[PDB]
Amino acid sequence: LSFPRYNVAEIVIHIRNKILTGADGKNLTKNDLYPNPKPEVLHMIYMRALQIVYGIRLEHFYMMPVNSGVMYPHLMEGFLPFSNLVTHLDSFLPICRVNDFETADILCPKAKRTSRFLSGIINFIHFREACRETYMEFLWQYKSSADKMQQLN
Amino acid sequence: LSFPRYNVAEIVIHIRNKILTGADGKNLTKNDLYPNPKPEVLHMIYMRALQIVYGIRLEHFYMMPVNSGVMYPHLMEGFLPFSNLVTHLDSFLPICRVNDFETADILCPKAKRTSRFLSGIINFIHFREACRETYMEFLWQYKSSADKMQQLN
Amino acid sequence: RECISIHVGQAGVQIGNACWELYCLEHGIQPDGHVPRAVFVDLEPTVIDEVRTGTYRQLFHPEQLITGKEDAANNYARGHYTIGKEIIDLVLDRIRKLADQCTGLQGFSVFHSFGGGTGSGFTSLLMERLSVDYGKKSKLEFSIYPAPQVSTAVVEPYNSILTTHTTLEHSDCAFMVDNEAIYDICRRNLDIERPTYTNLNRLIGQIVSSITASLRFDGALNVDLTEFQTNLVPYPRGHFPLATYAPVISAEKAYHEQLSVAEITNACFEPANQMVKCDPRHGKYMACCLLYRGDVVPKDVNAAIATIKTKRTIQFVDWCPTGFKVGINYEPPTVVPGGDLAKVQRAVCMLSNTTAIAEAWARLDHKFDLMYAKRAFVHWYVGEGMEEGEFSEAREDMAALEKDYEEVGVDS
Amino acid sequence: REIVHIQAGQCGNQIGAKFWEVISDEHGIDPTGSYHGDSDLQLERINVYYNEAAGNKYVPRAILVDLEPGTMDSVRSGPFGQIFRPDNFVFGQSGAGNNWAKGHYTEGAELVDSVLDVVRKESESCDCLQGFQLTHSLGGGTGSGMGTLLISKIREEYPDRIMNTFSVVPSPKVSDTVVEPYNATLSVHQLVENTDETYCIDNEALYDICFRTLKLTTPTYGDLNHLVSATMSGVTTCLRFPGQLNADLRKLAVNMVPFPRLHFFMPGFAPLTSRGSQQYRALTVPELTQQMFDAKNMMAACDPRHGRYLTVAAVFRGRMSMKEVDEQMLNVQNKNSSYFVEWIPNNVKTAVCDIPPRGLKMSATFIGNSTAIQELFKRISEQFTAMFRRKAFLHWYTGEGMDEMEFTEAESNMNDLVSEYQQYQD
Amino acid sequence: MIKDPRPLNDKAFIQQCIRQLCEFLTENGYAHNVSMKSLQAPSVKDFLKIFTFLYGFLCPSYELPDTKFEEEVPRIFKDLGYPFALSKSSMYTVGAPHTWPHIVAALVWLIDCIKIHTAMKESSWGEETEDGIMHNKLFLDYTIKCYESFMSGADSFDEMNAELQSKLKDLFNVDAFKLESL
Amino acid sequence: MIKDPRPLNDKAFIQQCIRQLCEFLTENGYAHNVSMKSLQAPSVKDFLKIFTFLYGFLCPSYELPDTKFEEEVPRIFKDLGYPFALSKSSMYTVGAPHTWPHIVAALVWLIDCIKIHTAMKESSWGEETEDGIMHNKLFLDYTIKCYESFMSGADSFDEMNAELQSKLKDLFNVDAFKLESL
Ligand SMILES: CC(=O)O[C@H]1C(=O)[C@@]2(C)[C@H]([C@H](OC(=O)c3ccccc3)[C@]3(O)C[C@H](OC(=O)[C@H](O)[C@@H](NC(=O)c4ccccc4)c4ccccc4)C(C)=C1C3(C)C)[C@]1(OC(C)=O)CO[C@@H]1C[C@@H]2O
Ligand SMILES: Nc1nc2c(ncn2[C@@H]2O[C@H](COP(=O)(O)OP(=O)(O)OP(=O)(O)O)[C@@H](O)[C@H]2O)c(=O)[nH]1
Ligand SMILES: Nc1nc2c(ncn2[C@@H]2O[C@H](COP(=O)(O)OP(=O)(O)O)[C@@H](O)[C@H]2O)c(=O)[nH]1
Ligand SMILES: [Mg+2]
Ligand SMILES: [Zn+2]
Repeated sequence: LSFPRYNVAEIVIHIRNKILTGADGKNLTKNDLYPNPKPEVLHMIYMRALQIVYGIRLEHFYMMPVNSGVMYPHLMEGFLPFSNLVTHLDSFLPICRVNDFETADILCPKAKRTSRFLSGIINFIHFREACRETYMEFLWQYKSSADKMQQLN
Repeated sequence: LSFPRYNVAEIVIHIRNKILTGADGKNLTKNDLYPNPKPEVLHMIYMRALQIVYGIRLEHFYMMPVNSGVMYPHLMEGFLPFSNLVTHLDSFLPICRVNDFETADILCPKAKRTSRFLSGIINFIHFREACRETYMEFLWQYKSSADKMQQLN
Repeated sequence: RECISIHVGQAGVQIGNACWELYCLEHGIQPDGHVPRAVFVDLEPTVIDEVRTGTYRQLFHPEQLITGKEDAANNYARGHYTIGKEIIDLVLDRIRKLADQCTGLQGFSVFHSFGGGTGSGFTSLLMERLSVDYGKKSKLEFSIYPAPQVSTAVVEPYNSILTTHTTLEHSDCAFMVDNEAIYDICRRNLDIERPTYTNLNRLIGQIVSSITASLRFDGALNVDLTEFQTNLVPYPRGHFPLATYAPVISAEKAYHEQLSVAEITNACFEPANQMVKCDPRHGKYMACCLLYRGDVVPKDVNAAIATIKTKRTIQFVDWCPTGFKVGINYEPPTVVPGGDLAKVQRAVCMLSNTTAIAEAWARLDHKFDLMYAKRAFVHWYVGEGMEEGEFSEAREDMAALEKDYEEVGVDS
Repeated sequence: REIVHIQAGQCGNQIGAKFWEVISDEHGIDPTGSYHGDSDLQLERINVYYNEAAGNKYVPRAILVDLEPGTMDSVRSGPFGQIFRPDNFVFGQSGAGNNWAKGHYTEGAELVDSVLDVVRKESESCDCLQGFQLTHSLGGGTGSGMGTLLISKIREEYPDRIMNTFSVVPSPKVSDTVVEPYNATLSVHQLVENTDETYCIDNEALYDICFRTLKLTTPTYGDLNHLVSATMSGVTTCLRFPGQLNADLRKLAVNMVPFPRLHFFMPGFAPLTSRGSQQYRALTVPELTQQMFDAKNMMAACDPRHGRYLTVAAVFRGRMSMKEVDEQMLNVQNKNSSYFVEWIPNNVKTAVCDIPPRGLKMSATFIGNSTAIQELFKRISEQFTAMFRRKAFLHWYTGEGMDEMEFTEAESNMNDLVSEYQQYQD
Repeated sequence: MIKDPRPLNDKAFIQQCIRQLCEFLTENGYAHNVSMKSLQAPSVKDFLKIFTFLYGFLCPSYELPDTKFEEEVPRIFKDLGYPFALSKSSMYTVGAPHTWPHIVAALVWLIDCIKIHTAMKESSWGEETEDGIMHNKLFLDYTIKCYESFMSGADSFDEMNAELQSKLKDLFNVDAFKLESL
Repeated sequence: MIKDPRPLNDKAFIQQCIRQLCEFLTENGYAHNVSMKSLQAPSVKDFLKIFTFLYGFLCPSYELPDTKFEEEVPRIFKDLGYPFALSKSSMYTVGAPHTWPHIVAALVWLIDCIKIHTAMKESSWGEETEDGIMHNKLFLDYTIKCYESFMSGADSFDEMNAELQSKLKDLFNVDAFKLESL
């Protein structure tokens, strides 16, 4: 556990810039992340982050597993986003260099731990931007050479 | 974002000279472009600009897309000019060196941004005039040589 | 040992001036004697001013008289949220400044008028801020809930479905005295079509004297405030018993005064004498606290009650073997020198939780819907820091108060 | 608490003289004199309408707005006329033309700033402001136009304090003007969207109520005015008195307006018996509700019996039994369940002051919010169209810088206002 | 655009409107739960969430300013070309019995704008300019190309002129070994 | 999610609920003895042991804070997405006659969450990103790989770039001896 790159104030600015949008970001303030984080604010951030990186939509957070066998499916949709959110964060946070993520982090967030997580995400997000540039440059190079193919046949 | 060539006062004079006509230009004043721009004044300017450059008419701003499937077509004509205006400005402003144009620019204009846009248009308009001279000179040369053809056959 | 009191709302203040009157009257402490032990809150100055201009003028400290020159507003929202808020701090301060000065207190007898602006709203958060600052005490709120057909305010229910839901999770025992059902007593059991508010007040001003005053006063069968809530509430819902008095005979007309216990106790269960339009239409009692005062022989009681326990037509809840807290005091009642109260040498201020209110709440809830169903005066609250939430979500609240008062009874 | 009266136009002005003629006596304030008050209670709450300067000079805190000198110069040259501080007189020596447009857009619009100026000097007087009283007639320039502007500005300056409006809606049978529906429809429009309590009085609903409920054979204007002023005293000032159950503008507002339009009421006084004879004293109470709730006796033109009620506020002011009051109200609510709307379990808002009208034993102001007033805006709205259609005297408006879409606007608005009100009659 | 063609006081039409709104919200991932039931008399707070959502399809990432919505919402409907004025007082009571029919109607009209605007982002000529240009599609191509060069610091336009002459030879069969070979 | 679809005041349904709870506890090694009988009106102390057990399936090694359970338990049901509010006073009287039906119902709903969450730990795509990425599954692979290198102190990304180009040649048949052999 190194020190988080950013304190809460900086973290808000990076989330506004890179993760949240319009009203959502404008509403985001220090006091809903520290000293006690509003789990539903983190939910939105963690969810939007996943959407951006994995190209995934709100609808995907409402997928019901097939071998659940619950008696009232419609009564369970409040829980689905949590369950899915957790399943994906399991895969994503290790990428952002966070290995000790737990379900209680969503249900009952702690100030320091969640500021460590948001830094790791924000860091990774800055890096994939750098990679995007390199990637899109290669992509433009190959889909332009596939055009000079049909323009030559 | 460099600095706009012109401030609001100069911008009015260039719009009178090069874009608006008669009453329309005579009515145009600083205070309807700054500090809060009258969106319906900008609508007229942006529209006339497009007409001049693309050779397009008022009627073209009332074209209804075929796969819209609205229930009351006649109730929608107030919106059509906006939608079309936006679709064309998408293509035109990049030419005038403006890449960050957004729908809110028409619906809810800001002083500085719209003075940047009007400068870019006014600049381009001065340049195509210079090109017109060169072009019309070449055009006169070739349609005059196509005449010395039928005058020789 | 003590029990502070917070009279909120013009009414709770009028009733306050009254209950406060009866007091000194039976304690030999004229206009200017000791020092009260309560406070007065209102967002309309002119009313608390009446305590500042009229009788019992100097028996109070301009410190236990809180006012908000501003506006009352017969609307919960404004009184609770928006305006009422500004004063609360200050209000509390006294019930924290007056709560300190004492010696091991027991609670705060709150006096409010359910369907008002300063009475419903404000208190809502006053009792609210108390349940947290002194969860370790008694919160018996003495209310004057909405006349069954003779309401006043046009909105009344809005204000009373809202004071109930917000206070419910904060009170210990809520006493209830129905303004209209008290008139009947003034028409049928005292005869007078000229009942000034100043009378109903003398009445509750009586039934109340039987609660605190005399009880906190030595006797042959003392009953502490805690005692109540314990022997009186079967369940956490700030349960609301009903107040009833026995010798409500006229000090002019008839005169059979000498009505031995055996009589005055039977006169409590007949529905036409209970300061509440909740006639035991079916409501099974589930606990009664028979507070007697004056010359009473414990056997007389432990017999007069026995006779009752076997009248059956008085059906008590199932899960309740015996629900009769016999409270005996010494000093007989003390009637106003020349009002209209008989003046007997023994009385029975019996209060109780009756599955009856299943009604009263019902009939008051229904009211609400009708209007909410059309939003009626809703814009008056919204524009006062409330939302479709607080209403709809306080309606659902009472809903489970119609089921609660239904389940705890009618079933075995 | 406090309020600041507003005498817009001549009428609204003429009435000012009567509203203050009364109120003062109901507060022991002689011309320039002080408080001669027979009692000591008519003083602890005066502030609501005056200001402390000298020590014997409590000056009415109202505004006198008018574009016709002669008027205010008749009110200022007569009886109580010399109690208003000159600063109060916001005149407009211009041509007070009878055009709504001439007193709302062209002529009045100028005199406005010099008014708001004072309406602020008075508001920022002291203590806490409650609202402003507004008198005027919706059948003229300085009344409907300029006064309807005064409020549109007031309601932008303090969307918190209330706004009671006393309008003299154009009487039916005969119109004391010609464009009337023009000046009217245009002012009601402004009303339905700024003031939040309007008490509509009808010069002919008064005559009637004044020539048959007061065998009075020569009902001069002074009278009508006097009767009206009698009601507006029961309303405000009154409630600023003690009472077993007192209310105040807001209560009145927060109990009477189910839906934000603002809705207009119809005031009714209690003891309305002819002098000598009639002095029957049948005023135990059933006699007052008998009164107040009958058709005739409603200062409005329309008859309640022609449409349910949404709210009612019997603001009584004279020692009585909260029982014989609270009770009566009920039977009344049951004998007429028919018209009293149902989705409001207790339409009636019983209010009870203590001290009564100086010389009387028991009175009770009535403020009804009945759906019946639908059949009045209808009237007005009709007159408009029948003449708008031909643009009758429209050149006097447009020629004053108006719009052909302005008239359209108002009518519709106020016309829709009729619609809505029916949404409850059903 | 003057008199509303719509049956605003027909229950079925207002019910149809609510259905369209409900459907649209659900099918476009609106974050809060909605139902035919929940949309009969929405709170102002709800309406503003719904309006903000819909308008965001036109103005991405839009939030309404924190005060003066009663002025803003009507202004926006006006600037979008809504033929019918929405009053300031409508805005305070949007969910009210005689008001919601007008407002739901307005929202559904907005939804229709979204549809029009979304189709427009697929498919919806001027060969001569009104300042004397003939073959404007050729001139614009020329002019644009010159501008890019100019904007790159170029002083002359030989590449562009040369290309313009190539195309002008093809538009009127003419050169040198043609006009003088004759 | 608004009005409860469940027959909470049907004896059989509440009995069914108790059975499910009893079964679940017994079959998952709950340390204390339970029976249909012992679960008709549990003590608050019991309820808290049962709740703590169930919730521990979601939050491993969870213990409820030593005070303010009446606030905590409801908060947790809210944060888990339980459609129905559980009142503070419910919590003090969980086992009471008119209360247990709501609470047992809530516990069984929680058990259903556990089931959903356990299935989710087996099985339950996005090929394009909303910031302009095409073939996101290829980009993410590339990006992740670059990150590991970077996080190892690497300054350049030749290995990763080379591998990216291999895959881009296969995605659009194109190279050098193809584009110039023609
Ligand atoms: C000897 C005696 O008792 O005389 C009465 C009287 O005869 C009657 C007929 C009065 C009389 O009123 C009228 O004749 C009248 C004239 C024009 C318009 C309206 C009414 C009276 O003039 C009116 C006067 O009213 C008051 O004093 C109130 O305080 C009243 N004051 C004024 O209207 C007022 C008049 C002049 C100057 C200043 C104030 C009031 C009412 C409500 C709110 C505030 C004030 C009263 C009781 C009487 C007389 C003097 C004959 C009545 O009216 C009122 C408003 O009380 C008319 O029916 C009632 C019944 C009264 O018994
Ligand atoms: N017994 C009794 N009931 C009263 C008394 N005063 C008012 N009430 C009743 O209490 C309710 C009136 O509340 P209001 O006086 O309107 O208001 P408030 O509760 O004082 O507070 P505000 O609305 O802000 O003025 C009605 O139901 C009255 O019948 C009184 O002195 N005694
Ligand atoms: N009750 C009443 N109505 C009046 C008085 N004066 C004029 N009116 C009415 O007001 C209308 C005329 O408007 P007016 O007051 O002359 O307008 P303005 O003076 O130009 O603002 C007519 O319907 C009259 O009956 C009055 O003193 N009392
Ligand atoms: Mg009060
Ligand atoms: Zn006797």
